[PDB]
Amino acid sequence: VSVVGQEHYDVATGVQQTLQAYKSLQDIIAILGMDELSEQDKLTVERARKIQRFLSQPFAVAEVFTGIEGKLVRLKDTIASFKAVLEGKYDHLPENAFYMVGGIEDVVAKAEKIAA
Amino acid sequence: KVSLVAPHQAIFTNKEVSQVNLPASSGEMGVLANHVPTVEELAPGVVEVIESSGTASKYFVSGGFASILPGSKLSISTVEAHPLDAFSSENIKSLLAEAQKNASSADETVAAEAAIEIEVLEALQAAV
Amino acid sequence: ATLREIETRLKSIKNIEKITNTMKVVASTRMGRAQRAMASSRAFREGDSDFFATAETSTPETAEKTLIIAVSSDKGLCGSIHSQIAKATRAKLQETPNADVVTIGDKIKAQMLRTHSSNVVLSFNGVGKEAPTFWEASLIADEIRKLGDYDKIEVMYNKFVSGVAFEPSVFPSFSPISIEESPKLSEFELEEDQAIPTSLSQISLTNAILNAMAEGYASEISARRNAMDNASKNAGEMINKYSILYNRTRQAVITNELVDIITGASS
Amino acid sequence: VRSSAGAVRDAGGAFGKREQAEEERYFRARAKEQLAALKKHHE
Amino acid sequence: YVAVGQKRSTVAQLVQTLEQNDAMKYSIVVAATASEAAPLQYLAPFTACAIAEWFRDNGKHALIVYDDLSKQAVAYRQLSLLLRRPPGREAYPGDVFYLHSRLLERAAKMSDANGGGSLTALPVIETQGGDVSAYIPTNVISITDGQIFLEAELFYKGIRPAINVGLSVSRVGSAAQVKAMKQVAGSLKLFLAQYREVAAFAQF
Amino acid sequence: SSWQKAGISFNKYLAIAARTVQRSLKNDLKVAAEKRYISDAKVQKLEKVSTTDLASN
Repeated sequence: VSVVGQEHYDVATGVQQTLQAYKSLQDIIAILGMDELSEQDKLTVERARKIQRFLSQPFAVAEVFTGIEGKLVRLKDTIASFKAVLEGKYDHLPENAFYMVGGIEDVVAKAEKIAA
Repeated sequence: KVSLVAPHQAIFTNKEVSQVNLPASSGEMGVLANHVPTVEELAPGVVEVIESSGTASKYFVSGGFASILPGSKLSISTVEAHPLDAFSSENIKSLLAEAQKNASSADETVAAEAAIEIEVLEALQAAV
Repeated sequence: ATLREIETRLKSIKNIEKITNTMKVVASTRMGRAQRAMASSRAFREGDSDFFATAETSTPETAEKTLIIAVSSDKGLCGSIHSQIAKATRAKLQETPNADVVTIGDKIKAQMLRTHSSNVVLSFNGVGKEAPTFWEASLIADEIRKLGDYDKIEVMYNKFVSGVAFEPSVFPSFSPISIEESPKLSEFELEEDQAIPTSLSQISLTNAILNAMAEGYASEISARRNAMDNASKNAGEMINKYSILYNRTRQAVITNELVDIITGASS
Repeated sequence: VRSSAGAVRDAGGAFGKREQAEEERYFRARAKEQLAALKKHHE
Repeated sequence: YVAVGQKRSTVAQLVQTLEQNDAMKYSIVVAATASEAAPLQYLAPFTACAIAEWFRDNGKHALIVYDDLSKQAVAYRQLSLLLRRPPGREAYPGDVFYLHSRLLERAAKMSDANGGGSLTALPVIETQGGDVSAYIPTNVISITDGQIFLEAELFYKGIRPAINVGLSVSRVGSAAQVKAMKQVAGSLKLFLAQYREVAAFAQF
Repeated sequence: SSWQKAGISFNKYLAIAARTVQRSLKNDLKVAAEKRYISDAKVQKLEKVSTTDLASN
């Protein structure tokens, strides 16, 4: 928090806590299903799946292997997109709308063009 | 209101019925609305339950104990309860022919078990 | 604590972790099929035995001690399955130690013989392998060495209250003399000429034994999955500690072997 | 490590001694039933 | 074939089997038994690579088989210990990693401007007891572009030969293979990897 | 029938009628049904911790 600021330290600790809880709960989801959980555990498991694919953006030199364009997200755009998904502003979006995308503007354009 | 629960699955379970006719030990009794208390043994017959109109489901019960509670509740506890369309006519003749030849042919409980199997197979084959 | 001793201990601990992880995954698939048999046995126990609740059937005075039946399994590796079943039967036998015990497993008969060996009157082996059915419960009820000449007949088993833990419950079984002496037993139209009092106690013995065996098998399978997960987790911590000791021993063996060749070549 | 083919009996610890005692106890019980059946069916 | 470190009976049996199947007319045999000096066995890898490099520099292909890589490292350390030199790890000289990397880097595929030839290097690393992370085993696996592991447990079960699919891999991938065989090997790689992780459920 | 004269009670009479009705039905509909009429359990009466001969019918 003394090198990146108080805003960047809170977004990094929230994303690391949600990814660590979803990885340790993978052994219990395969033996008890996905509907045998509480209300807080069901909402955190849905947001952890979209957060793992949102950080994987397509590079500019890897356009011949995936087919998507290269996205170069800055430091200010990456911190604002991760804070809005953890607060509940993008809870109604799909899990495939954040894959192969970068920034908060790319997730809104890919979700509205997937259905219609 | 029926409670026809077997030892492997549930048929009636919830109270959503009207009339039910099950073969008991004495005669072919039939429960209506507010049935009286009667806990008689069920024989190997057909247990049909009329669902309001003509949507009756004929279930060939293997025999049990038809319990009638005082609060207009019928608990038909049977071992096996299958429909009439789940039986074959060719396979039913093989079991009845083998039980008739094995009756009064040996000793111990071999001849006594063949007499009960021949009577239950003849009643199910006549109701097709 | 050499290189050969650390490699044999690390390889043997790795094989035990793979066998414990594969047994836990196989126990989860068997728990799904056993859940349908346990749920179906609970609905039959509330419909077939519904006449005893409306008639208020209870026992009274003791008639030549009583009779106990401990339902369990014959295999181990299930945690505290045999310890909880033996502790529940030993607490109820303090006020009546003259009653007989009918063990239905090798695990329940081994713990009961070290405390009350004279109380064991029947022993049944081979029931904990496959799942319980109506054929196994009807054969043990007819050959219980006069089971209808007792006042109280208890069935000690393990009831699965949840999908992780369990508790040892008990269910009483009335005889033919106690079924006809109830309060509201004459409310229903029953045939007094045929077998009505004796047929109610004989049919209730096979139904209570099948429901207790189905609940005990599901509780033992659920407890075995928790013990297999704890054994696989404990094997992973021991393999991590052995890997740190093997890495330090490998670096020390290379330094000790190089120091011996450098000392002899410089002299 | 790798090559875990029979690493339990090759160690010689608690798991190695229990595996040899379990196999010897099961083979001793089966030999008594096979020897008794062969004596009664010798003719 | 560069037989280094083998006995006299092993070199005569391998040359007689290749002549009966019409395979010794276009195959070089570098005899280097262990009964000679340490200078002849250590220089067997450099002498065999120089004779096989004439075909790759003209327009043909070659394939060197250094059997074995473990015997060549013992011959180089014996001559260095007698020449009053300092040793290192596992009683080896300072240029232990450079002695095997210099002879393996010469077998490469040339371009079209050099002739279009290539040379294959098949060095056999004789391990101790299945430990692939040793002293001479780790140096040869890091310099080569792939390694074929062979376990002694899979050879006694029925797998001929014992080739572990989970331990052996190629750095070239599907770029140096036929197009007809690459269509069937793509679906077989995913089925073989999934069956190995779930092989413990075969007992139940 | 006359099951009161023998050693057949209500548990043995109900199991014999359910097994005969399942075998006389459809042969193709016998999935997950043959295990309910076949068991490998044994019974051995103990005395004093010795026991007698093990029986399994």
